Order: sequence, then structure tokens, then C-alpha cells
Amino acid sequence: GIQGLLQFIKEASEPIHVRKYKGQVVAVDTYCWLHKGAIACAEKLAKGEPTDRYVGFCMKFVNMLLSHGIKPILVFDGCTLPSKKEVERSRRERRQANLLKGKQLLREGKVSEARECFTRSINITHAMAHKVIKAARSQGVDCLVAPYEADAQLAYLNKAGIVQAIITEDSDLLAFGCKKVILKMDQFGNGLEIDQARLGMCRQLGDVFTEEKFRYMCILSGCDYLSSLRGIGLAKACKVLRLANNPDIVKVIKKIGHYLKMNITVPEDYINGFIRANNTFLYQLVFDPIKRKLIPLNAYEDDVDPETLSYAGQYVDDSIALQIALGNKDINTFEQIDDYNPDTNLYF
DNA sequence: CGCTAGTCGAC
DNA sequence: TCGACTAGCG
Ligand code: NA
Repeated sequence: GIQGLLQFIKEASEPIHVRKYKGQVVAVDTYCWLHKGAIACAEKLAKGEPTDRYVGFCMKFVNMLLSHGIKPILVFDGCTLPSKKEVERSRRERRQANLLKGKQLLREGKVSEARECFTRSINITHAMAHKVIKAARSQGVDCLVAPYEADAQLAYLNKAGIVQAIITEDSDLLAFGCKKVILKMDQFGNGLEIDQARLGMCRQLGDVFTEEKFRYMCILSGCDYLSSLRGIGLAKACKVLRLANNPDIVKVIKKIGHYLKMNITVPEDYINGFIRANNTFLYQLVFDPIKRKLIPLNAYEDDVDPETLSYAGQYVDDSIALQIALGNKDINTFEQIDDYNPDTNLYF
């Protein structure tokens, strides 16, 4: 998503061990463990052969967290945002290409090419994720499938005070306003923690350590919701937001030529895309597990009409969102593939 | 030379 | 493929 973010604010990082969060709750972006565990199963998953290695791989980290008296909440990605469905189609298409090519290379003889094609065509299905869910629930670990992107859901869990930290490899969590993010954690619990409050330890940020300005910077530098203007990265965006002190971000973006001491004419499409990206960071749908219902990541302000935020996620019935969050309902087909009932401690 | 982004290198 | 590294842009 946001390239070079970690290195840009590395001064706010600190090497920790997760035993720090003993007796507390930590949410997990399970996609990193799942992906790192599916790497080994590449050849065997490509051939459609039964695998459980990635399951035990995730259960390594889970049992590790449990051994240090930590309550982990495994969070999974859900439906793809309407604006990214085409990109998803492209990804699956390319993975299919490398899959078939991997088969042809398997028939030719070269095993290196075939396996390297298989590891570059890994498709984390929902069946695998559900296997991880069952394996985790058998150990008493709560699971949660996000309505859409897992990042937003995790960010909500942290903001709601449900969890104290987020384990992930995606630094984009910082743009979602996460307080504590644990990156690069190994199987033993050694990680690199970034705290929002420590953002001020980054001199190059200046006064851009507030959530809003930090978000603006991250978006302007280039994110998954909106590609940056040509020649604009973290340093340029940060400099622009430092030299400017106007709450109206749009007018600031329009005067991006002034702050960069040149002649820049910003397209209106990029402005609308910026508004949509910001609104997606702010109000993307997530699942409240306490009230058991769909809510925006942050409460709607006075200058936003919820009916115009279809790109940030579409509402469905709360019981449907519940069945999805439990992993009982398939994301794509909406078929009930499981009948787990939490009522028979995340869902009070 | 600061900085972005194309490309290297591990998976 | 994807994050890190640095060639080369401005
Ligand atoms: Na950029």
C-alpha cells in the first residue's frame, strides 16, 4: 500500500517482546501468518492436494501468544471493495496464469520454475482461512471475518479499546489511525512495535503527527485507494502538509505547485479520488462484535452523506454480517458453509 | 544531493 | 510476488 512508510517513521519504532501484553488482548492480521504458511504448501496447494501445514504454522504463533498469557483475536479479510474488484480479478487471473505455466513447467521437467511459479501464484482461499478458524476455535481462540478489508476491522478493534495492539506486516494500519502496531514478529514473539504517540519522535514529520494530517500524508504519498501524483512520495507530501496550515485539504492539494515551488495543475479526478480515499480510510464498513452490527470505522461527521459512500462498503442485514463475521457464510457465494454459534466471549 | 520509484533479491 | 535497495530523476 503505502511504500516506505516504516522507514520514514522508524524513529517511532521499538523492539519488543509480546509478553509485554501479558493478560491483555491483541488482534492479528492473520493474512501474514496464512501467507507465510502457504508458501511451503505452494506445490501441494497448486496440485489441489490436501494440506494442513499452514494451519499448524498459524497455530505456532497462536500457541506462542497463548503461552505468554495473551488473548489473541484472529481477523480475516472479507468482501473486496467495489473499487478493487477489477484489481482482484487481475490478481486471480495472473495467479491462474502462473498456475497453468507451473503445470506446463511441471510437465517439462524443471521443478524450480514450477515451484517458483506456484509460490508466486498462491491464492489464499476462504476455505484455508476457515480451516485456520476452526483450528483456532478448537483452542478457544476468537476469530472474526471482516466485512471488507481486515485493516479497517483491526483499526476499529484497536480504536474501540477491544484490543491493545495489532500484529501485522502491513504498515497501512498506521494510516487507519491505529495506536499500537506490532510488525515483523517471529515465531518466538520478538517484534518491532510502533506507537502512534511516538510519532513525534520523527523530526522530519514536523507537526504532521496528528491522525488527520498523517492520513493526508499517507494518501498523498500514494496508497491502494489512490496512486500518487508523479514525483510525489512521503517526503514531498509531508513537506506540503508542513508548509500548509489550512484545514481545507482540497485547496492545499490545489496549491501543491506553490508548496513545491513549481507549476502544478492538479486534475479534478485526483481531487475526487482523494476525497474517496480519505472517506474510505475514515468510514469503511467494519463489524462491531459487541453490538453485533455493521458500523463505519469512524462515526460520520457533519460534512458527509453516508449514501454517497458505496465505495467504502455497502450495508447488509446485521444477521448476515454476523454470519459472515463468524465465518459461517461464504464471502463470494453467500452460502451457509458452517453453523458455529457463539451464544452456545468476544460476542457479549 | 534529496527524493522517488524502478528493480533487485528472498520467498 | 513484494518489500527492500539504490540507480537515476529533478
Ligand atoms: Na508516490
